[PDB]
Amino acid sequence: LNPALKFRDFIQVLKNEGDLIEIDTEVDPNLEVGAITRKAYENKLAAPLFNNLKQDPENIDPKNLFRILGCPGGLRGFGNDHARIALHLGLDSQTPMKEIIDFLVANRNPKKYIPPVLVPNDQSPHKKHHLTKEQIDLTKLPVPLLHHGDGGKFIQTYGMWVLQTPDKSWTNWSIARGMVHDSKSITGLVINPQHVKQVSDAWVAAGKGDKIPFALCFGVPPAAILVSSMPIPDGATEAEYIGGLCNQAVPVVKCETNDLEVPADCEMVFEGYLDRDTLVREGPFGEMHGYCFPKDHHTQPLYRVNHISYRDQAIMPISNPGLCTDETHTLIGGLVSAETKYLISQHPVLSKIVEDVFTPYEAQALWLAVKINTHELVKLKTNAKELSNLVGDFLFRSKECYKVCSILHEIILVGDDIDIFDFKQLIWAYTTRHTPVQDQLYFDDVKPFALAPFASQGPLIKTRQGGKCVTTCIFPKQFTDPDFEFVTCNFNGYPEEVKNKISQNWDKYYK
Amino acid sequence: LNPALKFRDFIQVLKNEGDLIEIDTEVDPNLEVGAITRKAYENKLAAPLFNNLKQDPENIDPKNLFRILGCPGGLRGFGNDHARIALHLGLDSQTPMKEIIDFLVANRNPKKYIPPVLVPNDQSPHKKHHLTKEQIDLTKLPVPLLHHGDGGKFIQTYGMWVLQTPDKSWTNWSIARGMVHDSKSITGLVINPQHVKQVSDAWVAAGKGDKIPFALCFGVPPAAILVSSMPIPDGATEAEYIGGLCNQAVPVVKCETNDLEVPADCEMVFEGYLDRDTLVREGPFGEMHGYCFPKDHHTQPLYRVNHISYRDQAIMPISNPGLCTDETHTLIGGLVSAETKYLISQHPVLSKIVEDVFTPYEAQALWLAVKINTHELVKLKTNAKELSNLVGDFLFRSKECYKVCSILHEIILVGDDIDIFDFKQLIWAYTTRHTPVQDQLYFDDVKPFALAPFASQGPLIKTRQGGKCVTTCIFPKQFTDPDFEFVTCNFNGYPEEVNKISQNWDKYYK
Ligand SMILES: Cc1cc2c3c(c1C)C(C)(C)CC=[N+]3c1c([nH]c(=O)[nH]c1=O)N2C[C@H](O)[C@H](O)[C@H](O)COP(=O)(O)O
Ligand SMILES: Cc1cc2c3c(c1C)C(C)(C)CC=[N+]3c1c([nH]c(=O)[nH]c1=O)N2C[C@H](O)[C@H](O)[C@H](O)COP(=O)(O)O
Ligand SMILES: [K+]
Ligand SMILES: [K+]
Ligand SMILES: [Mn+2]
Ligand SMILES: [Mn+2]
Repeated sequence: LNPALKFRDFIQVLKNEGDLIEIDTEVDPNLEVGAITRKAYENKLAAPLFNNLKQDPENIDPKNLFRILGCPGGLRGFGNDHARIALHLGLDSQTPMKEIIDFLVANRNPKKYIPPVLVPNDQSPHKKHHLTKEQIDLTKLPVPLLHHGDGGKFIQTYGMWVLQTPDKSWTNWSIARGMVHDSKSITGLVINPQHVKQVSDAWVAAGKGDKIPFALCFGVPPAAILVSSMPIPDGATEAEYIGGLCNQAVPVVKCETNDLEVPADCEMVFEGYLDRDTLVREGPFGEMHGYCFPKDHHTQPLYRVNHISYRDQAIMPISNPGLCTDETHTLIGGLVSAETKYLISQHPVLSKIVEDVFTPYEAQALWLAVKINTHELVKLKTNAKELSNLVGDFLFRSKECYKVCSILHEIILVGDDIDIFDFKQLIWAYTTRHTPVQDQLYFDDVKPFALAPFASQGPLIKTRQGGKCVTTCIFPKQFTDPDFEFVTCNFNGYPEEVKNKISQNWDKYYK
Repeated sequence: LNPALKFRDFIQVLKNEGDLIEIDTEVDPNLEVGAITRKAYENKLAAPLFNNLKQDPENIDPKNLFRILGCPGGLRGFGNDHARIALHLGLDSQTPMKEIIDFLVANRNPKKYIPPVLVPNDQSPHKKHHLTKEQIDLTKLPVPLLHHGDGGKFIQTYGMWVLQTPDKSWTNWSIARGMVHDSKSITGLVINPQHVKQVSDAWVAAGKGDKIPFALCFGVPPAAILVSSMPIPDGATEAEYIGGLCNQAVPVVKCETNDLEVPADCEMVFEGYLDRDTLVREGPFGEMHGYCFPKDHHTQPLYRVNHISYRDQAIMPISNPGLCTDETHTLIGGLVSAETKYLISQHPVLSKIVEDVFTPYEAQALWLAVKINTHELVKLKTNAKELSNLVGDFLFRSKECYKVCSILHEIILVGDDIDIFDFKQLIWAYTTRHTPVQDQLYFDDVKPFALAPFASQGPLIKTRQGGKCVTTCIFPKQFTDPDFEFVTCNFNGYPEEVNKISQNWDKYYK
């Protein structure tokens, strides 16, 4: 019935659509879960539900803890390849991505928001079973080693961190990676300018950065995990946008051991204290640009888990990032795209000319294509450098987009003949419409994205400055002549009369 | 059957392989031939042999002049997508392009060459029929208007110009586009630094520039039209190289109205005089980067046609350039890669490290990917900006490559984990391994390629300086640490042992 609000309805729709395979054969958390999911992503196969994982004998409740759903946001192979993404928002599964983005943009006006509603503990399935700190041992759960060279088992790849500011004015829901540190403990990334850091920075500012309450929620409402992955504004409570998107309040319940509220329908909730006063090793991970660099090591804060609540037969969703295409593309890039569309929308100049933006997956969410209406472009009476200075100041440096676009390294301005969602069209335009280096405006005083390989393995990690450009793929005269024409030399570029005769009668030609 | 030496054998082997579609229904040379060929390239369909072109009723011999063969160098839909390129050289049709290129490169040694052999006219099928000047009217032949906004009907898109230097030391076979100017005339591109220009320049040097003898041959031996598209060196005679590649001399015959030699197995030979001091309108054309710019306009020199020889039921092969992939990618791009690879083969530094080079068609032949052996790279005790200057200087400024590599505007240095022939792999490495701008080395004094749309519709068309860069997609430590380690996060990047999944896949999904 409602896959936006209920993880298990999400699973049931995929099963109904023929886009889910239950695997009853024993699969090993050590490396095979990741191989399978990867082969699923890459060939656009059905999402695998792993019912029979190889279990450690000391696991405290193996019949319940846990199965793995993989590829929850991976592309589908038969119809609309973005079905799984549409489904997270409870939309028609054939809703294509450009429209999925319009739906999110459409619902970004705060007047559409609906705050979550508290309900009693017996309306939540995950409140059926409990583990205290003493009983908890994360070492024994079937947490996968997703990639060779991963510095730990990454238990948190598709659940949601719930952190609240000390004054209670902002409750943030987001995704960030997490690996098992020891029996009772998870460490993961907590970096500028991510909200998990902003919010915890507040607890630090008040001298309580050792005992920051957190919940970590697995199998949350699919619309909730989608937004958990979207960079909505600083200070914004994700729950309220999720509500609008669902035209319905997210039902939530209070934790057992802190006063955070978590969704009624989760598979498993982990409760504890984020400890920003103790650093620990958090291991390299195979991430969104397609590498694991096994010798890359750094220290990160520690989440001390004191409690766990979980339902019968818990299912954990999982993301196993690498080459395109996967959740670190469809969700990290798609949702950057959606928020940047919204924000641009509200820009008095950029809203007149920008038709659409999208992060082509082929570029691992390092590029943002920006589709410009040339007719309205002429009216502005501008040029390549000045439009590029405006765009990049806005996307790289504004208080609006400083964080939102932080992962992006190249912005690609193109005219409105190119469906930016079709990479054959984007790559044609990129190689044929910009002079190497000359039509790339370099911004040196911007914060680079530390995960970009070219930065992590280069000098940009030491310097922490620059690395970005805005590339204009719009011919000089497209800025001045509104009747500028070229014929695009493919079949679809022929005159309508010709295409129609040839297409209608193709069987007469190619018999 | 010899598809290297005989066009009709080439056609027969595609037929035999299921990669040919005889079209007997009437197709119009006005836009339709072009629209059908565009759909066939783009969907990698069988090559279309149009048996029934809509004829002007005044054509002097419509049963013979002419049929059209489309997509001769297009990609095939079923096995080795490059099978047509292989058969041009007479190779097994499943020969992959890397291996096609190795073959061309292996045979670049002048030792291996074999000059052509003169045979009597009664050995040439195209000597069966003849047209004198008074009889010729190019405007009644079913020449196609290939793209909307083309300035004229482009008759020459897969034929071979033959021009010989006054001193008869150098004879060049090449492709350059040519449209019909009038009932007796073709105008075509003759621009720097192409050999059509270098060789005709010589006549203008000698003051005899208005009467340069030429032949223009169609349906020439597929190995010859293939080399006709390869930038072999200045002053090198293509016939010799082609013979080497065919392990047989190309049978040639003498033109009727001049002393030029033309392949004996052609469909139609045109003969006449290239007039370098009569410049006429040579209207825009749908070109290799995907665009026809309808109000781009220049003038070009004139080929006056005085004689046509042809054979029963002449076939004209054609190329209808545009979006990837078509002959302006597999041939223009592939052979620039091939000649580049060989020339790099003779460089005392670059041959230690370069495994392959390729123009990915997705980049419309503006990009050259250069695959570098990492272990041998370390031994060079070098870094990004030094290697970039070296590589960029050689391809853009050396007497060896100034012309060869003229079409390329971005050279991309990648390590040897990247199969540079699989664009999925190349674009991964491009986007993720170079910092924009910091890792691009601009060259501002080199000659830009004037066809490139960012040039043609930009200042580079005027300034004729710059427009190019070398882009490093090799991590700094790849140059110093030989054991530099990273895991590729696709399926093929997991340990060989984790076979288990592949061999047992049906147990998971079944
Ligand atoms: C969907 C998704 C997004 C990842 C991501 C992953 C997924 C599956 C993983 C789990 C596979 C592994 C790593 N990723 C992290 C991440 N953000 C971050 O700070 N650290 C991360 O380690 N994100 C990006 C992050 O979720 C977005 O930037 C959100 O905007 C964060 O929320 P916020 O805007 O509330 O800070
Ligand atoms: C296969 C091929 C190659 C084209 C070509 C085409 C095809 C089908 C067309 C017919 C689609 C249209 C235009 N092209 C021209 C061209 N070179 C050139 O100088 N002017 C051209 O108009 N070439 C490239 C040219 O043939 C190569 O650069 C050769 O190296 C030139 O021979 P040369 O080295 O002896 O000068
Ligand atoms: K978020
Ligand atoms: K040539
Ligand atoms: Mn947030
Ligand atoms: Mn030549």
